[PDB]
Amino acid sequence: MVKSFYGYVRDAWKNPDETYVNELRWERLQVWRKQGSVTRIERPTRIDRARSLGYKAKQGIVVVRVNVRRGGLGHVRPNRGRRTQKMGKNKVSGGMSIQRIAEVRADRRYPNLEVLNSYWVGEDGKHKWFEVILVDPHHPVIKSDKNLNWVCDPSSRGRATRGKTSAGRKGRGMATRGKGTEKTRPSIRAYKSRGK
Amino acid sequence: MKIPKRFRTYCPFCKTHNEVVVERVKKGQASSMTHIARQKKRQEGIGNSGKFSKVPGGDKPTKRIWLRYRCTVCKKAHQRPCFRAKKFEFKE
RNA sequence: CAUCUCAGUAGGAGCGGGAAAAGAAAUCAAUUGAGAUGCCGUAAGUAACGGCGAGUGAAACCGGCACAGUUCAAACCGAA
RNA sequence: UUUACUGCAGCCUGUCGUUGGGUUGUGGUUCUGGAUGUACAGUGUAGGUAGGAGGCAUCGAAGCGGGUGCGCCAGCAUUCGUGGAGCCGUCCUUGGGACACUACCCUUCCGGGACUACGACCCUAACUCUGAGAAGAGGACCCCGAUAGGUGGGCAGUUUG
Ligand SMILES: [Mg+2]
Ligand SMILES: [Mg+2]
Ligand SMILES: [Mg+2]
Ligand SMILES: [Mg+2]
Ligand SMILES: [Mg+2]
Ligand SMILES: [Mg+2]
Ligand SMILES: [Zn+2]
Repeated sequence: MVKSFYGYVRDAWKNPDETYVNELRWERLQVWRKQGSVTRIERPTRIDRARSLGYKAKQGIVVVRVNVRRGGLGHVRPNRGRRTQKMGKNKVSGGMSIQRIAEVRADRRYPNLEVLNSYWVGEDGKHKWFEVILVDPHHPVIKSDKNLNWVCDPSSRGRATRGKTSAGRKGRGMATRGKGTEKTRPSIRAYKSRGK
Repeated sequence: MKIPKRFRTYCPFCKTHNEVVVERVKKGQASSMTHIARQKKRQEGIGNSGKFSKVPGGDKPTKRIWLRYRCTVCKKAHQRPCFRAKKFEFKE
């Protein structure tokens, strides 16, 4: 075979606990725990994942690592009347996935940019880590790029907040076609949120 | 009350009178793969379960003696509407 | 009345344009077919769910409106 | 309001994840040196069921020491030695199995080496607390996410014809 080195990065991250990525994980999680909520990094940790998701080594493209807590929707017990079906909240996880939470926090930290995509990069018993790719639609390098200048359109602003990323569309039930997508496409809101 | 273990009666299948042996019917264990069991597991969540949180009711003063009549020739059983007795034995 | 219903309604938070979302099948079919998405009609109060109670409740096929297709990641080249 | 019905928080506890490294104690994982297998008597230990008979040997076959596998201090294995012929059976030692050096996977054999689930101990290196820090104290526990059971008028949905 003649495989690119991106293929080797992909293979190393396929079963990370069985490769050298486990030791890198042990050393990296200390640094990542020391960091805050939204950290900018020079290069993606997993270059192949970022490149397949649309990352390019050019000006106006920013990669950030976001830290999100684990578990479901941390919910308060109601203090007024409920019918025993709406009283219980401990087992109620949300409908917003952890990856989309990370994407939206990254978007909040960078008001002038747009979230492109994100990928999983680690987790421990208390946190998950995602690296979020963001694009600067007002940078001339991005404006010239004909594979990215769609992000300069008026409908591309607030992508992550309106569920238009890959994770958002997965969360909206539009990751597939056909049966099961009766109440999901073209939108969750279009069917009175009965899908999902 | 006593009933004979074996007596001659009508076989609905062979369509004749043959000796038949009377056997008490034992209630079986409910399958966990029936639609009601699956529905109970599906309606299990947080809160009241509806009809699946009902406690079973009472009992009549005497239950019927559930009997099954198996023909000794064709080895097929049929069960008829049965009486209601406090104490039931087989006459041997 | 507790599942159910009221209803994903009311209300809340975020984003956001003249529209938005969806959108070019890891689809729907059925013995052999069609060919992105949206919206309308119909299927149909049917299938399905349901103290199988009260109620809730599709989609495809089909007829229309309008029609539109494509761009990356990689292989090969290596700053062109 | 409560030992009404049905739930929900809080709390207790198991399991999984977080979560690593060593030491032993528990099961077989996996297999080397032996096929170790034997009512009755044996020239002889069914050399696993067997082409129901047919190979080796002074260039090796024994009656012996605590008898190296084993065992009824017999006898197969040539071994530290010295003694100077073990057969195969159509005379089957009238068979629980009756027997040729012919790739033994198989009730043994304890180097059980190697991964493994439970438990006990230790280590620090994750992680936690203190400190501005050097560091100190804990430590794979606790916290935390999830799940399983309990307790639960703390709460809250009703019912109480
Ligand atoms: Mg923040
Ligand atoms: Mg659009
Ligand atoms: Mg799209
Ligand atoms: Mg509804
Ligand atoms: Mg009360
Ligand atoms: Mg009410
Ligand atoms: Zn009969």
